[PDB]
Amino acid sequence: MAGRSMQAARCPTDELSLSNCAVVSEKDYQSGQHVIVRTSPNHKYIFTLRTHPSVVPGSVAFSLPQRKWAGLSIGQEIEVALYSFDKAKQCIGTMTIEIDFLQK
Amino acid sequence: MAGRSMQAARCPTDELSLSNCAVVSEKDYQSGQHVIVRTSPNHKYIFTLRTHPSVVPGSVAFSLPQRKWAGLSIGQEIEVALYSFDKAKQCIGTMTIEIDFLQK
Repeated sequence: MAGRSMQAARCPTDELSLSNCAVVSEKDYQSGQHVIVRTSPNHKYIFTLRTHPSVVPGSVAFSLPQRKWAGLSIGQEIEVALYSFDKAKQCIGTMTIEIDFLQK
Repeated sequence: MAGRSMQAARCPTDELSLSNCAVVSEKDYQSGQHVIVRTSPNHKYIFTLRTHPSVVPGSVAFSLPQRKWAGLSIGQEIEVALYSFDKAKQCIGTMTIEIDFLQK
């Protein structure tokens, strides 16, 4: 709840990368859980955790897009804390997304 | 039925590749049978079987187009399970195919 420090990993499967869900071990978190990843007092990013057996306990595997967005490097220290979304207001009704071809 | 692990292989004959059916051995299965192949927890691809004596037992030979379609490589361990079509609903009546020159 309050958070725990641990090591980043590499995304096991491509489908997990496509889901925009940080890959976690089954002993650490559960699927459908939203958490906040902190790399510094002003580097916070909220992800959705998806369980995959391959992920080692005490580590979250992030895909290349997620790592690039959050500036995460494999093997680095990061804190993960359970995040409870304020659904009453933070629920997204409409969102704008700029889309491009990922590979040119 | 319950699923057996095995390793992929290369399609022996050009005619088998054209027939677009996973090339297997008569010991492993029988001609006309149908399979589903798992490569990951969420990676499943459906194939049709065709028996050829050249296939070594415990191995299935897939053509290059099929391997590129299902993301299968030669030298990878994957699971195969016999699948039964639900003819009451799964019969195909009309299929839209986009056709291009295979070799320019």
